[PDB]
Amino acid sequence: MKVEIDSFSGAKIYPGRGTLFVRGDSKIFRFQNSKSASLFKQRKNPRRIAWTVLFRKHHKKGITEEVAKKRSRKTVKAQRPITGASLDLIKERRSLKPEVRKAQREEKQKADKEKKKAAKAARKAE
Amino acid sequence: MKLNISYPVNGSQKTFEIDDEHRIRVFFDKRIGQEVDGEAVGDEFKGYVFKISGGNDKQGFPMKQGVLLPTRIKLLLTKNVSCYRPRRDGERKRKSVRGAIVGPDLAVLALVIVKKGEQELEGLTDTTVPKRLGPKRANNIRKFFGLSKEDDVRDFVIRREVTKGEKTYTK
RNA sequence: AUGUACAACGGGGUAUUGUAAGCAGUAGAGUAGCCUUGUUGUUACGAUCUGCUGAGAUUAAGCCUUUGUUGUCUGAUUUGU
RNA sequence: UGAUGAAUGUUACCGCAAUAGUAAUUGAACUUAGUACGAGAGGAACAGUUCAUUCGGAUAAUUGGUUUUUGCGGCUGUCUGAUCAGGCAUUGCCGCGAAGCUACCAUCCGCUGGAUUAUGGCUGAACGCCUCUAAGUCAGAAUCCAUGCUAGAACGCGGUGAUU
RNA sequence: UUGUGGCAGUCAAGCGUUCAUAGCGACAUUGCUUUUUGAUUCUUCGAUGUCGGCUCUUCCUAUCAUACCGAAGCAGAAUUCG
RNA sequence: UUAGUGACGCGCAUGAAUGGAUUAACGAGAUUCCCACUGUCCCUAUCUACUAUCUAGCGAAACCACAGCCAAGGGAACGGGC
RNA sequence: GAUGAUUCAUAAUAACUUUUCGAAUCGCAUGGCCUUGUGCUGGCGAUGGUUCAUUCAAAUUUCUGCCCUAUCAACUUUCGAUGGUAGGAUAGUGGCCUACCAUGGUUUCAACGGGUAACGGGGAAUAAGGGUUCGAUUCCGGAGAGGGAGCCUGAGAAACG
RNA sequence: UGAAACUGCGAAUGGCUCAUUAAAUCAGUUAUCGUUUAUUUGAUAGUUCCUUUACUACAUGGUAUAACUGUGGUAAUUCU
Repeated sequence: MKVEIDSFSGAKIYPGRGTLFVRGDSKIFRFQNSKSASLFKQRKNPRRIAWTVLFRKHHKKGITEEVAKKRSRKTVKAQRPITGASLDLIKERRSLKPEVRKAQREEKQKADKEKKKAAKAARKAE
Repeated sequence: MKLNISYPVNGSQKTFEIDDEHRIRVFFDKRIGQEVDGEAVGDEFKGYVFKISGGNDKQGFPMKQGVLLPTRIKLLLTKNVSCYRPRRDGERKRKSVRGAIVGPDLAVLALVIVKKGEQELEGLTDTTVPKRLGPKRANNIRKFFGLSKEDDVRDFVIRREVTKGEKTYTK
């Protein structure tokens, strides 16, 4: 057996208790009592009725079940092996930050090569 | 049901077929983004705690964050929002989607490991996968290696070696 | 006719209805008045609204129950193989 | 029609059962079966199962109705100086409304054994044969009589207790 | 009382492809009934409340149905007589 | 739909101040139909007040041959008496 | 300074703005000056941007003109009809809408209403001339995407492949 | 060189039909001193360091996210 919830009041409807109304939109409603049924037929609103679950919800009554969600503060903490990286060699390159003198010597060699190339281009133009 | 699980540290992911309604009633009556212990559903996941990221109900409809309502609805969907790929600029469309809350109506859950237990998984924890690409921006590289404003990114490049045939090249 | 006695009360439970009075509020359609002229200025009016409040009231007269309180428990008539 | 009751030594309890009354009713569907039968067209039945109709006897867990629960709340007019709380409006009106009563508008239930009629038969004469019949005899109807059900003879009775 | 009305019989010329009687039944004839209408005037004119319907009980059977059976011009089905 | 309305008309026996035909409005007039409405009904239930009921007090009348159980008979042809 | 004519253009002061725009872009060439540093300069383009103008247009709009009907003669104005004022909205004028106010507006020179087997024109047929009839249709302008209403995107749609 | 995908443009052009519509459309004729205008074409920003004397990267700042890797849902969609 299933247990149900009044479409108006929000109450468990045990078997052989209450009613069930089928409206010509093929929509089904359930009632635990002629009270809530009569109110439904008087077409009131539970958000305005003061004793219903929906009202207590909309007005935040005894609703401390949910508190809050927290915020995440934690780094990735995983040097992923990017697969063109060779993660051991990747850590090696990350630790080899100093010694920019090698980069400077390479830049000086490139400067000499660029000067030689400009000279060769000028000579070929000549 | 089925559990498509992801360990993002390794970057791996695997599916698991599951039974035991009275192990998945833990997931029942929950939302997407919450946390859940693992031994409650499986002793293999002991010490593991999982976060939920999505799901796909029977008949194929996904879920969506904080919508509400364990049942299905139809919603108008536009750009910069999940579950809808616009095929025309400014377009919008009324699509069926399933709620954020968890229930028995799902065939799939989408799980992610935020913290590891004590026993290790063969498909996620043991194996690891690579970051299929590396940076392309200079400052991205400079903070990747933490170098400087001067440390020759052209030297700190990553290159991929492909072997078309006998000849190979580092791209 | 002196006891897991009976009653009247009280308390608790169960039910019904629907959130009492009173107090407070930088809630409130707006309107007057003030002067320290305002840099929310405050005082007065004002249906109603919100909190204290699923609160309060009623609840056996043919509902349940009682470790409580207070009482009551020898009047009359008749009858014989 | 229901309801009391004198006298039976008293009083009380448990009982018996003469007599009287009597109640259950009908249909559909599935299956039996597209079977039997029949050239075909068409088209059954017994048993079984699930339901239902008419009637009756109860019941009130549920639903529904009823509301002087004058129980809760609300509303108009007037009056109590205003408030609070109330009166009156031949039950002032409205909504909800327990309890009780109640509804095929709700739920439950509604027994089986024998003797027979018609009729079909057994053996078998009368009539050397034949026959259900004459003697005997079998099975058999929604019939009747009991089982069961309702009263309990107030001049019908028993057992039992205590009997100033 | 029972003409009239209603109901049931006896006989059996014929109908029924043949076949009096499955089911019918002419000409004739013996009866029953008092739910018809008449006839009569016994009772009541010093008053027996007048038609129908509503409601309710009971009875009769000349049984519409339901239970059992028999017969058929009854293959089944349906129907008819009892 | 024995009703109603429109039509037909050799009209038992229509008909012209015995007034004929028509007619807005009107009607506690008569009639039919439709909408709404409903306990009129399906199909009955419940509540209230005053009664009935019991009691104190007060306290009549109609009627009365004698009276008061039935069946059948016969009888003035339907008796409480036989 | 201009216009037929402006509160025009344009300029200037005071402040305002949740603050716009004012190049973190790309290719080819690679050259000159030297205190030779990866020093300082440097070409031809593509793309992008404010404002003005232009062009492509768009929206509103002046004047004149349309078939048949009186067996349609009075129509509009409640709840917008004609106008005025102010404001909102618009890209912008304006009853386009709202508030207040006045009582106006159209009509026998045919209003209003109805009908059309009516999209209008440029034009087609037939004609001495005048004319009558037609024109959905190869061009222009409109409207529509099964009927209605609505809306995002964008310079541009009430878009319909 | 170059698929895919992001981005920018276009997709409102064109094409089809004549249902609506009778001062409405439309024609010719005016006006915008009453307005918007992608694209073109031609012109066109020295002025922006904000207590603007360390506040700053100006040889130049940061974050996602597709495509793709792989795990899947769906009976199915130019779904996800």
